[PDB]
Amino acid sequence: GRPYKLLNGIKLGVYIPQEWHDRLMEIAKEKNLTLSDVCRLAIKEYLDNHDKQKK
Amino acid sequence: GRPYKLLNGIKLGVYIPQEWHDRLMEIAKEKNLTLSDVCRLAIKEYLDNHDKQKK
Repeated sequence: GRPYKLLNGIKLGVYIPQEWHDRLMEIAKEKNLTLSDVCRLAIKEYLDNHDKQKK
Repeated sequence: GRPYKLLNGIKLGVYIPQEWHDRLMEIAKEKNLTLSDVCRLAIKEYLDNHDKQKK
């Protein structure tokens, strides 16, 4: 079931500075999220911010 | 040299829908980047639009 399309989860390997992982995860504890979630949330607002059409 | 800390590179795996893989990676062709880069870069964007300490 759901072999393709409706999986909506593909893997990307990111590498960021120590101080980046550090502060992001700190805020992530406040939000009960992981930095991975925040990164995902980042491009989400990145799209909405850099494009107002949102197709 | 640079045993720890000063390697400044931690490994984080993010998981996002193929919807974003379609749009973002196509832009990633034009920009010659990976979505991993874009997600990270969007965090710096996410920070700057919310917080103006720019830390």
